[PDB]
Amino acid sequence: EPEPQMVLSPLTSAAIFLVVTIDSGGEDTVRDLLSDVASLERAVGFRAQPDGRLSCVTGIGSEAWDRLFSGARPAGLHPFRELDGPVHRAVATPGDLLFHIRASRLDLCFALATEIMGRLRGAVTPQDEVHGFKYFDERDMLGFVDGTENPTGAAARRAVLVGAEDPAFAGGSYAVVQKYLHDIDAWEGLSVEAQERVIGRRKMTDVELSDDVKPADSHVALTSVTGPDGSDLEILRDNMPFGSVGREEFGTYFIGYARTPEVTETMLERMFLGTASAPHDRILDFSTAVTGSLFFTPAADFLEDL
Amino acid sequence: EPEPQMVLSPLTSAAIFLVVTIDSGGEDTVRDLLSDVASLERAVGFRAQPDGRLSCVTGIGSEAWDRLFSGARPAGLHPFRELDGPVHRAVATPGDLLFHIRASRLDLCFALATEIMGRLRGAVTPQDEVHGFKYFDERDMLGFVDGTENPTGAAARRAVLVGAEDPAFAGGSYAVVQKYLHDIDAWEGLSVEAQERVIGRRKMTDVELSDDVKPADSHVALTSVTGPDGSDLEILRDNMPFGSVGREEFGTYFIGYARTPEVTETMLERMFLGTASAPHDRILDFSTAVTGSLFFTPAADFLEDL
Amino acid sequence: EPEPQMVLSPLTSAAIFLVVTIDSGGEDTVRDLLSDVASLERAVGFRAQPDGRLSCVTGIGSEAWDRLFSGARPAGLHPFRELDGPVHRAVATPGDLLFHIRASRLDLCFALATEIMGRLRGAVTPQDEVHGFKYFDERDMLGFVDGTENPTGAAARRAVLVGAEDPAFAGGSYAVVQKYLHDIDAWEGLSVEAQERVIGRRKMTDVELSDDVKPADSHVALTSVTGPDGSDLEILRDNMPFGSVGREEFGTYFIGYARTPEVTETMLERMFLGTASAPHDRILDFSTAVTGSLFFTPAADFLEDL
Amino acid sequence: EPEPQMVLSPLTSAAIFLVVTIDSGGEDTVRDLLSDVASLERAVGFRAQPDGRLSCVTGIGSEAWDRLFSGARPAGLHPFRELDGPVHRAVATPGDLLFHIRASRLDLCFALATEIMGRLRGAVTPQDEVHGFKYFDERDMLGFVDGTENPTGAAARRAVLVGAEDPAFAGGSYAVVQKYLHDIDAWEGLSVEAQERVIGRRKMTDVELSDDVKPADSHVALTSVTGPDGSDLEILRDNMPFGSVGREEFGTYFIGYARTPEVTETMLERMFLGTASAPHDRILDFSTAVTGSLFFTPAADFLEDLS
Amino acid sequence: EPEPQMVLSPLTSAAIFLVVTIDSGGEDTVRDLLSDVASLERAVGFRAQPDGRLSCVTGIGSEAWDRLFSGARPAGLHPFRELDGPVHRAVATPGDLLFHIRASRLDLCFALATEIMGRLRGAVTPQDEVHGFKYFDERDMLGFVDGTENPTGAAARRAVLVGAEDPAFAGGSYAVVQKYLHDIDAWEGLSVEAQERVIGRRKMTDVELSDDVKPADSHVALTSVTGPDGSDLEILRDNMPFGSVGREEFGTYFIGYARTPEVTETMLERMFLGTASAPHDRILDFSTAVTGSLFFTPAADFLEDL
Amino acid sequence: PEPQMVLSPLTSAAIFLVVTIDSGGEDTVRDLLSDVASLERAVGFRAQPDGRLSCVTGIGSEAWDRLFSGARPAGLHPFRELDGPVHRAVATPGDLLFHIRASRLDLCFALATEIMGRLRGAVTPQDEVHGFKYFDERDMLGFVDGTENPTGAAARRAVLVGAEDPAFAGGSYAVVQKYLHDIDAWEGLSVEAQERVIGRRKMTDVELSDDVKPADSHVALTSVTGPDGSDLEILRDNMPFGSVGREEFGTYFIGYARTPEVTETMLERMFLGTASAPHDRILDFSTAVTGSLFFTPAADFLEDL
Ligand code: HEM
Ligand code: HEM
Ligand code: HEM
Ligand code: HEM
Repeated sequence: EPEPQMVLSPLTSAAIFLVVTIDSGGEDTVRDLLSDVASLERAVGFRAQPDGRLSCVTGIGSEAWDRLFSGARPAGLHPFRELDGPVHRAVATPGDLLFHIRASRLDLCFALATEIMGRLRGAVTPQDEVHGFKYFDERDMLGFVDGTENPTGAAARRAVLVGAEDPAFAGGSYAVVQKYLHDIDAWEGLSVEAQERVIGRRKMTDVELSDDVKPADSHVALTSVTGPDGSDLEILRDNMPFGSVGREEFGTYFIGYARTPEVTETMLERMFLGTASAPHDRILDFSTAVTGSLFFTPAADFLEDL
Repeated sequence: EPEPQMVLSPLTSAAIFLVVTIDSGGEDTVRDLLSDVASLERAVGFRAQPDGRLSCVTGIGSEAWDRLFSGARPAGLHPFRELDGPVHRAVATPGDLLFHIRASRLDLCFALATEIMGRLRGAVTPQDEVHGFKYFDERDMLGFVDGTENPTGAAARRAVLVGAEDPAFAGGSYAVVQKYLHDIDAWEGLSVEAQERVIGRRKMTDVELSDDVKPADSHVALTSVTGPDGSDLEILRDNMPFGSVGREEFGTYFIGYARTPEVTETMLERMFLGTASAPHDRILDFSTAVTGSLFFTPAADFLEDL
Repeated sequence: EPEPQMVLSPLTSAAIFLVVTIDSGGEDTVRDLLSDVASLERAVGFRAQPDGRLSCVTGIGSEAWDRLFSGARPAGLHPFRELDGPVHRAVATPGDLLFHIRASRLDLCFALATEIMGRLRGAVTPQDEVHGFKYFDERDMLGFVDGTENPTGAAARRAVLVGAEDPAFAGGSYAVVQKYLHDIDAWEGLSVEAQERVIGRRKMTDVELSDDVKPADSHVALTSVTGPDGSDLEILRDNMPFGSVGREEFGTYFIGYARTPEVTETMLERMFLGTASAPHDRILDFSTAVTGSLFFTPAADFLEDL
Repeated sequence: EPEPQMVLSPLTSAAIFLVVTIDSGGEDTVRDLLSDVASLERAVGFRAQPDGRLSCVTGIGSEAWDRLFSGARPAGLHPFRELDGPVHRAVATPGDLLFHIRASRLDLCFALATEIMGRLRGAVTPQDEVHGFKYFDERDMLGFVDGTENPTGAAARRAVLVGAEDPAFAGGSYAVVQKYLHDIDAWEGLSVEAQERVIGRRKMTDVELSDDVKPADSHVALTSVTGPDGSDLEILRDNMPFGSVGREEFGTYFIGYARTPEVTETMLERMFLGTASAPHDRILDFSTAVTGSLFFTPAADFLEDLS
Repeated sequence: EPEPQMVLSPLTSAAIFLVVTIDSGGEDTVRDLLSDVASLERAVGFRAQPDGRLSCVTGIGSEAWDRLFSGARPAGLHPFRELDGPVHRAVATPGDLLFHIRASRLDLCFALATEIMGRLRGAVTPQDEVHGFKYFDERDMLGFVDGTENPTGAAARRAVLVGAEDPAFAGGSYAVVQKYLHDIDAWEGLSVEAQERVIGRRKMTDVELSDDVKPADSHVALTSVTGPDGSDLEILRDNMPFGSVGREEFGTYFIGYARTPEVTETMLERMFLGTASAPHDRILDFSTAVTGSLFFTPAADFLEDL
Repeated sequence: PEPQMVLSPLTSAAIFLVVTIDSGGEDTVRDLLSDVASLERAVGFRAQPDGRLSCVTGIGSEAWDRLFSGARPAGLHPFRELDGPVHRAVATPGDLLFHIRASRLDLCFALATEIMGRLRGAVTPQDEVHGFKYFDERDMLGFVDGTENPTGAAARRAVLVGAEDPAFAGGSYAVVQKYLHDIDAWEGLSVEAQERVIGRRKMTDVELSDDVKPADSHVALTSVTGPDGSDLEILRDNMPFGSVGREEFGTYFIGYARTPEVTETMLERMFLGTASAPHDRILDFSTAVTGSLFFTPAADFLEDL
């Protein structure tokens, strides 16, 4: 049984997202860190167990994988596909490595980030750094409960982890990241009932709208994908609010894990390109993607044996 | 009799520091907010009780006071005095309003900050915004325990709150803010023993160094001041670590409360200018001040009666 | 000097409200319990200290007072004044003794109520029993945050505690209770915005509506009362949700404490009978009062010295 | 691989038990809700994770099963059997649906119960609604620690979940419910030592009485049952205290889960009908059963795959 | 106003009792420590806040006082008075210094003890060291809730703190320590009903026996002292269970704080010598005192100003 | 089979109880062993939320022959005394081990009282240690202790006996050692020197890089690779203990392993050294005063007895 990384972690209150590119000649330094990352996570985390719940998930990009490793590639590993929709665009931005650091405390995240980046000084260039925070009762920046319909247990494992379809990379996963900025002024201009029609759920109670009320262009409608056998195709999401009040930045940092990127990409396509029934996802009228990257997060045992 | 602001608050793990200048013609919008700031604190904070622990302390600058309030000034209110030492400099930077927001969770701080800043939009320009976090066991970015010798109870009340010396402003207090950036590379180049001689306390156990071992240019020695009376002059500090791993910013946000700014100014002079036996505070060899402002934090009832 | 009961208690998540009438010839049994009530509280409470936060407030009705005691009475102690509005009616129902039992857990409330009723058995007839519970983020059954504008600290003390206006009963207070049942079906028929106009505050954020938007017949407008001297007249409220799903019973148990009943009664009159601007309180269109009683809660020392 | 309901729940300090009968012509509305119950649980409970620990276990009665479904029946599903002993009797009362709602706080229980009943209005009639609360030291209303000898971990899973003996309903369980009211006057009239002889355990320390001093008519003795092979027969119990002080109601709401009702029913028999060495369970001298119903609690996927 | 030591502390679950005598020529070392004890408390306690709840109360005996300090003595300071009763004896044992260390965790206590004894090494001889632990439900070694009738708030302050009757030592207190060893075998041979008659309270529910049911030789009866004033004479107690399973030692470490030792001494006389109504305290038939010492615990600033 | 609570969540308090069985006290002991699990529940259940009470019961090699008939655990033998050039690992008598853990010491004590109450007059106590962990998981030497313990499935394969000895599957081997520290000598060292002794940074608990990590550091000598090339792991639960009056500052070491071979190898490397290292530098500040090996059977084994 291959040990996965802490993809299927419990709910945490704080996150740091770290996206870097690998400078030329930096390959060796990166490789050294990769084999040490698990022990660094344990070194920082153990001090404050068991309420710390510190984890780090390391992701490697498509272009970077070719620079770092020879031999087999994960079947689904490719650069993020840019989506030029009629109205909305899903941009692809550079990213070689992803560090998805989560804890119940921000300091634990920052300490681990410090350690990781300290080792990576002069080998990487930082592309993006986001410090996320749980907002109230699991609500996002739009004021809706965010995470409700995430799969749990065996359903989560089946949706997230690579299996026998790519046996060399079993216990791995695929992560899609996008940084979204919200137009809060426009959003708070809508009535609650109008916002509900945008999301597809009720605001306070988080009850899903009935199928006869739920618009075809609501976020919930478009991100609902049925598979070839009638089964729901699921992803695991850990959206984190971030922001700066002075610069008027109110954002959602989207991260979605799946066993194949094709599930996540189908959702993206429906959202940005639209379908026959829906011009595009209404949430995009209040949200702008400013980054977009795809990573493969290998099994933990892959990282150690380098 | 006069009800003070929550200067003497319980220990909080998160904080937002918000410094703004008042734009020309923005005075009425500011005055309006100041009368509602307490009810915004309750509106955001109440639903998170009792462990939310949300509080906001509002401070007003010297120049800002004259623009806003026609009437008597607090006796100790003046612009931050710039200190130009032989080696180190304490800069004075713009700042009309200070919002010191604390809570057990960052989201509480962010929500209130949004509300305040939403009301002030178009009337203020942001000068500084810092998101602070408690780091492990009350440690600062230098890895030392921070806040040990803070006064408590009545001793704290007596050292912080304006009394009969300025009866029109009883229940008020004076806040000095400075944003410090650390040279962590140089700092981690010192042995622990050398670091302890810089601070004046043991690193791990936080036990004060013996009188005959403690250096004169150590932080503890230079920030220890006895008044003409013979008793210790004390301030209330709530230093918060902050920073960004990508941009390699590791900082301390200093805020000190005192019933008269004279106390805080004496400490600063001792630090930056030095004494007979000490050129300057050794902590300054590893810390650069980038901001510097002084604010009067009125009694709560002063703010409500506008 | 006179020690009050735990009227100004921290916020608790559980409550038991117990209203009984004294049976003929039951006066002696009642007096014995009253002298012992404080010690029963300690006996039950201490086991679960310090997070138990168990307290009991004992109130005595007007008619009950004249049966139990001789000599001087509290100045404002009268039976509940029935209000006959054109539309809405505030009923008065029998109640001699009030037991207001609060704790962070229901078991502590139940164990104390059991000890009290065990000692009173054969002397009292139960009129009303309500088991109350905190509902989410301090929300009531209407979905609004309840308790935001309660006075705190010294302001709460001045609003609640009898002082020099009635020196023989200093440290006492007056409690008004009303059991309200809500018409949830009608309530949920309104949009959120329409509900906000009924209450006078924003639903999710609990921000008070601007004065130029807040309707004259909103709950907040009608319960805001100023005295001749311009100061706000305040009560301490500790409403608790209750109900049963099978009976479609969704209620608010109202309890308001004030130094004089005149304050509570004024608010109650503006709600039920209306003003020049407003016919009645809109909240009553969705709330029916089914009980109504007034009690005096004496100083703790009055109860002991008996 | 079967996905069970949250029968094996962590320790929770609040519960709502809701027992309803299905009105004539209410089958379709009930069918729709059963399909949505897990999503209603998430809607209410997610916002209060992880400390909320909100779960709902849905049970279906024997008579109700035939009205709702057309396929196979669970092997051990039948109406609650009345036990008519010489002194004490275990009554059978009506119940088509059971909602066993648990959380760390009552508010989450009440919210979910509101959502469920909101959808079922005009299709069902409530028979029983009990709001349970944790009482101090995991004690019941008799003042004894309650739940000490519950199976845990793997032993619990084996005693509770249906397996290959009924493969189509694997992941399911059987729930027996009884509402007991206590005679607290008579009970507190006993000495502690005398109460300990009734239960079979020490009151304050909760240590089990030795085999030599433990009476044959004690609760622990009569509810201890060995199989033919000699292994202990176990049930999972999550009794909740409840009551009203003014009405003098001091109660234990009993709920027992087992992979087969035979186990639970054997215990009931020994309690009410007695043995050769014991007339009846001594606890019944201070406890009256006021309700009695049997339900099958299906695997969660059975409820989902109902459209 | 003088600052007292943390004699009135929110009760904790762990304690170390440390009693030492001062060796020849050890006065100087002791004086050095006493002036540092408060800062040692913060050094060990601060970074563990707010959960640690670490405090140290330092007591000084009658003989020790005259070796350490010149000038006035506390009015009530004298050696522990031996009580040679007809059946039971209250022994006196040597002790110059008392350290009463409390926290929520034993490790916090041990760390402070280590620091104190580290500084006192070679100047003192240890007489007693006790590691104390409360049961989860505030029960003592006898299985009874212990601490129920301790005074709280202002009543506690008035009973424990030295006031105007001895103005120079205001804010001080008197501590009496006794280590008791229990005969558990004998105690557990009693039925609960019999044990209740020994104590004077119900075992399970901690309800006090009624006045006419409570035996006169019960613990609660004999330790209930009414002064010529008419009001109750109270002490603050913090009994801590201790023991060794292997050595069959099951003990209660008694410590009682009062503004004058006469209060404690009167109760102690009643327990050991009895009254006209009762031969002795019934608890003593199951409890043997093996140590006895009296200490003055001065105000914090008294120690600081050395 | 059902294992004992060897794989426990982290607890801040512990009592270690080591006793020998007096002559003729075998039957009394057997009776306890069958009830010990139910005593654990009895004391623990009422505090079930946060109690985290558990008891691990171990039996020594000599005691096993006295108590049982027939099959012995393959790896069960008396603790090997190691007499090194400088440092000595002593063997001390021990028949039964009670490893009791909880979030609070009162719970440990309550259980310990029940067990010893029934064992009274049948056993002699050899050792009784009341353990407390520092709030930041630090040991008596001021270093974070437990960082590199295996978790999850890795911990199961390292600790629990499996198919290699099927009759005793679910069992484990515990080695206990009571260490007393020379604190004065320890606090004489600089932080940097202390780090060279341990093999990890003191504050941040980051392992020293392989270029700087000394060969005689604790982490170096206790890092063992088997023939497979895989790392040989044990589960440790070191507890600080002591007395400020007696100047006792100690670590009570306990190590669980699938086979005692792994623990004994680490122990050899520490006391006897390698080619690169004379001995473990931690021993220059730590003296072993007890040493005993026990087999901790599956819970079922004790029940059906
Ligand atoms: C613009 C930023 C976004 C926000 C604020 C957002 C917020 C939400 C909210 C409030 C829900 C409903 C509650 C829940 O189940 O979590 C939801 C559902 C969901 N979102 Fe998003 N979302 C965002 C972007 C995305 C993206 C980019 C994807 C994938 C490409 C995605 C996939 C989903 C899925 C699969 C669901 C569950 C739908 C279902 O009920 O089956 N979201 N999101
Ligand atoms: C460069 C950023 C600074 C850092 C990292 C820092 C850190 C510390 C530390 C570690 C201590 C010892 C522990 C404690 O008692 O809190 C301390 C003490 C103190 N600091 Fe600072 N400090 C800084 C700047 C300042 C400034 C600007 C002032 C006032 C002008 C100040 C005033 C004090 C005082 C009064 C004490 C207590 C000294 C005593 O009486 O023992 N510090 N600081
Ligand atoms: C009248 C209400 C009842 C009360 C107050 C009650 C209370 C208790 C108590 C205090 C215990 C001992 C502690 C424990 O292990 O939980 C216990 C044990 C038990 N009860 Fe009950 N009980 C009741 C009814 C029932 C019923 C109706 C059944 C089954 C049909 C049952 C089955 C059991 C079982 C199986 C045990 C464990 C016995 C053992 O193996 O040690 N109880 N009960
Ligand atoms: C042998 C060790 C002792 C034990 C186990 C013990 C235990 C108890 C218990 C269970 C109570 C009742 C609950 C409470 O209010 O705390 C109590 C009350 C009390 N004890 Fe003790 N006690 C001991 C020694 C002492 C001594 C030596 C004194 C006096 C010097 C003392 C003074 C008191 C007082 C004043 C009360 C409160 C009486 C009242 O209800 O007003 N105790 N003790």
